[PDB]
Amino acid sequence: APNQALLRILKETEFKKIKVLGSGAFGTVYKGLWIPEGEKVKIPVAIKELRATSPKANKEILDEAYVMASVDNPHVCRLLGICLTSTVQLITQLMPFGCLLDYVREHKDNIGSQYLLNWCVQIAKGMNYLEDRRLVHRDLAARNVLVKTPQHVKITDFGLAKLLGAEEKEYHAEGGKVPIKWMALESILHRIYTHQSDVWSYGVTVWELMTFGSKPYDGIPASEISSILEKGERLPQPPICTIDVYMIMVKCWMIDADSRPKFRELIIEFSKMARDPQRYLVIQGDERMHLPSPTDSNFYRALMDEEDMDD
Ligand SMILES: CCC(=O)Nc1cc(Nc2nccc(-c3cn(C)c4ccccc34)n2)c(OC)cc1N(C)CCN(C)C
Repeated sequence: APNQALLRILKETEFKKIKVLGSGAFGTVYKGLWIPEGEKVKIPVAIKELRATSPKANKEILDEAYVMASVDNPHVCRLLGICLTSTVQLITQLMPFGCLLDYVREHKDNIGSQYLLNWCVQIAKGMNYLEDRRLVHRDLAARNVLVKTPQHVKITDFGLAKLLGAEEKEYHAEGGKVPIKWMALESILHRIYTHQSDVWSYGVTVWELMTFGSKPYDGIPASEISSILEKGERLPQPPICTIDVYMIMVKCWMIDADSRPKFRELIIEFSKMARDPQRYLVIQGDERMHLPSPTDSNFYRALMDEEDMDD
């Protein structure tokens, strides 16, 4: 299975940085516009620039560019290209509403059952596509899901994503700092990562959204978590979730990895629930909340722009 994905190299004069969005260990990510020459289009883009220019930091962002260029799905983040300047720049589709964790935290009074179940469906679809590509995410969380519109979310952060060939089932890592509260038990004990460990992290992500962004195992540090899950203890039932949804989470948290649901079945179940949302999620004032949408907005002369329609 040859990977005939196309790596597009961008000129720095083809995109303009508008503002800074966030800086930290990764570098600094900018909100900007990509204007391919002569095409009369603009594309809202996120530009991650990574300064020191350490060789390992380069190697890692180019690995991320590889993985992001090898995926094409409506619920997986779009890689547009990279710029090979003094500091390597990573250009992706701009997600104007940010990460889903911050979104559910700062909009919890306006989020209904329909949006929650639809987010679960879309995330399950993106993960099922990643499983189709035999790709293991290893870092699925509400922080690693970005919001294009309140009606459309996409999986992101492929820094730990690992591809497998046709016959291979597991991934073994070593000495890498890991999000322990989202990991399956077999990944904590033996550093084994499969698509079913991604299902476990999917269950933790669903629990995150149903609790409107509460941190799992809030008071407990990492050390106890392993044995705590060996005792049979799991995350509690969120107050808004019927037993139908909490059962899905619990099945995602089974010790036997083959007993957990598959992402296609999660798509099916959350689809059934999404057609009658308030039968499965009880939210006070659910019945008329409004979440925003684009109003042809932002700062200047945006008469010729789009993003998921540039092919
Ligand atoms: C992480 C917090 C966040 O999401 N910031 C954010 C991001 C985007 N857009 C976007 N698109 C693609 C990638 C990224 C991105 C990828 N990485 C790895 C990042 C790291 C830091 C910051 C952004 C990114 N960000 C946005 O749209 C204009 C607005 C915001 N805010 C101002 C927040 C709003 N505040 C109320 C919550």
